[PDB]
Amino acid sequence: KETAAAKFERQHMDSSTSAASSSNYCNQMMKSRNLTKDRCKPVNTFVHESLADVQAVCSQKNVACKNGQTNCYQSYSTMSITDCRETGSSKYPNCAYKTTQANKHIIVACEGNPYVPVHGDASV
Repeated sequence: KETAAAKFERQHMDSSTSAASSSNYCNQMMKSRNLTKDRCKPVNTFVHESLADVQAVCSQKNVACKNGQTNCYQSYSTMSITDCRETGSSKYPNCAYKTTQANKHIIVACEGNPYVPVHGDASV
């Protein structure tokens, strides 16, 4: 139903904020982006850069994917990101996440025409 590129945007893009300035950021975002509809997605990362900046990574450093694929790319620069990980006292339908803001290089798998991100590899 959802194209891979569209799914990547919904799960990983948050260009409206510069960084997570609250401990409840993940709880709110995971719900908003519909990542806990039928189950709590254990881990997810949101990138605080423009969509153009993230799409541009597909033309940056080509690196191997965690599974051997060769269509992965690492951003030349660090980007503001927020890591969301399910908390211990977390249980669907009441999911709970820990919010970890950081600045790191992202790694994405790209595909298609246009050649865009479709998966977000273990961001450096």
